[PDB]
Formats: sequence, C-alpha cells, structure tokens
Amino acid sequence: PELPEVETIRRTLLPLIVGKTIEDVRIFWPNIIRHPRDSEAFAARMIGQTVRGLERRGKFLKFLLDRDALISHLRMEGRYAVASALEPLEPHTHVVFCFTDGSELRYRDVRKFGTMHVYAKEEADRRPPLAELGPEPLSPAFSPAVLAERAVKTKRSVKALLLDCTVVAGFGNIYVDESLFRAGILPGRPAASLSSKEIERLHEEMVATIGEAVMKHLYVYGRQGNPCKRCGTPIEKTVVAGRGTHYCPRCQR
DNA sequence: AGGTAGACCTGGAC
DNA sequence: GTCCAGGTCTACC
Ligand SMILES: [Zn+2]
Repeated sequence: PELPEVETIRRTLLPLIVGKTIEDVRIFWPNIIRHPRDSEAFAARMIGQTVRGLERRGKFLKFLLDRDALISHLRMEGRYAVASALEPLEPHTHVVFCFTDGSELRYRDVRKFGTMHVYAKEEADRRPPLAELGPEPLSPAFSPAVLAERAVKTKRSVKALLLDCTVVAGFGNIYVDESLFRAGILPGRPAASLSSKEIERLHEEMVATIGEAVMKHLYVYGRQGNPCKRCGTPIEKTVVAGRGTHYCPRCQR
C-alpha cells in the first residue's frame, strides 16, 4: 500500500490491539524477520510485552510495545488482521502474534516480501530501516528549502531525486509521477535545473497529492495512450531512473 | 567514501 | 522454465 493506505491501517489497527499482551509468537517464514536475524530471538523477546501504540513512518508501521518497537513494512501485498485463535488461519499467514485474550494479530503476505525488525524503542529510529528516512511529507520538516537544498546538490533527474527515501518519506513511483504532473515538471529534467519557482510548486503539489489521499483519480500513472485529463494530449510512458515513467508532454516542461 | 544505481524478497501468471 | 512486481538499503566505485 501507499503512505495514505498505511495511515488508514495504522488508524484502524490500533484500537484492535492496544492494551493487549503477547503470549506467543509463531513464525512460519523466518526470512520475514530481519532483526534480530535469529527469528527465535525475535519471538522470545516479544513474549509478555503489551501493545501500547502504533505509529507510521513513511510506509513503515511502528508497533510500540513495553520495551521494544516492531517496525513492519508490508511491501507489495502484506496485510494484518486481528482474529480469534480458535479459527483456521487464512492462506499465506507467515507471522502470528498471539495475545493473552485469545485473539491474534496475523500477518499475511503472498509474495513474502514484507519485513519485520524489532529493537528497543530508543534505538529504532537510529537503526535500519528507519535510519536515514527523510521527513514526513505532511510535516513542516519537509519544506521547499529542504527540497531545494537537495536539488541544487545532485546530478540526478528530478524523478530520481524524489524516489530517494532520504529526501522525503513515502514517495514511490505513483506519487512521484502524479506530483510531477500536477506541478508541470518533466520527470527527466535535472533536479538542479528546477527554478526556485518550480521547487516551490513541486513541494506544494507533493504535499497536496499525499494530503488529499490521506484525508480522502490518477492523471498520468498507468494512463499511457489515454488523453490527458487537463489538455487531452495522449499520456506517454518512458524509462527514467530505470523506472516506468508516465507524463504529459504538453502540461509538463 | 559520499553519492548513485539498482539488486533483491518470492509466488503467481505467461 | 521465464518474467513480473518495486521500494529501498546494499553495494559499487
Ligand atoms: Zn496535459
């Protein structure tokens, strides 16, 4: 899921698990557990901790327990559900946290691409994968100044810049293409070639793009061959930053 | 060795 | 048997 849907999961999951105490952890695909590397230590350390909170950083969910934080990335098709220990697990269930009240937090993932890392709370932010993660796009910490500073410094295309997780959190292929379209900037342009006016406009559209989605219709992403919604020009697709890239050659410059 | 490009977690679909 | 999905932390220099 994208950032806005991860925020929805964060908001919806929290009341279903807050205040519950872990009694067991069952792991059916150890490779999902990335820290501690030994999934046995992962399972053992969580036992007896109570869920106190659930936060989001970029696309990462951060489950706050007593001593530890569990940092979870759903990647492609990871999903969490809360259900009774008495019911059969659903297909592709790879990790299960059993609570003392007979309920369970289940993690399902067809591709097995998701990741889990557990650290002491006070360490989580300075260890992978959260270490280096850029500012939240909806936060004052993500500013035109910050964006301009990174743009003027690189030889990369603007798209490559915006896909860099250290620049800003939670921007992937879709929102990058959409933001660039709304700002009227071609994705293949050198980041350093953007005028201050363009940086300001891109910042504004980046914020509106994720902002409208987190609170609540694509212009270019996956619409190649179809008419642009603003000028009717056919949307085109190329490779930029080694990625499938969608844009309107008339609206964007 | 800082900045960058892009390698890699797998099952499902071709 | 081959290829795709893809964000991001690795690894290349
Ligand atoms: Zn257009």
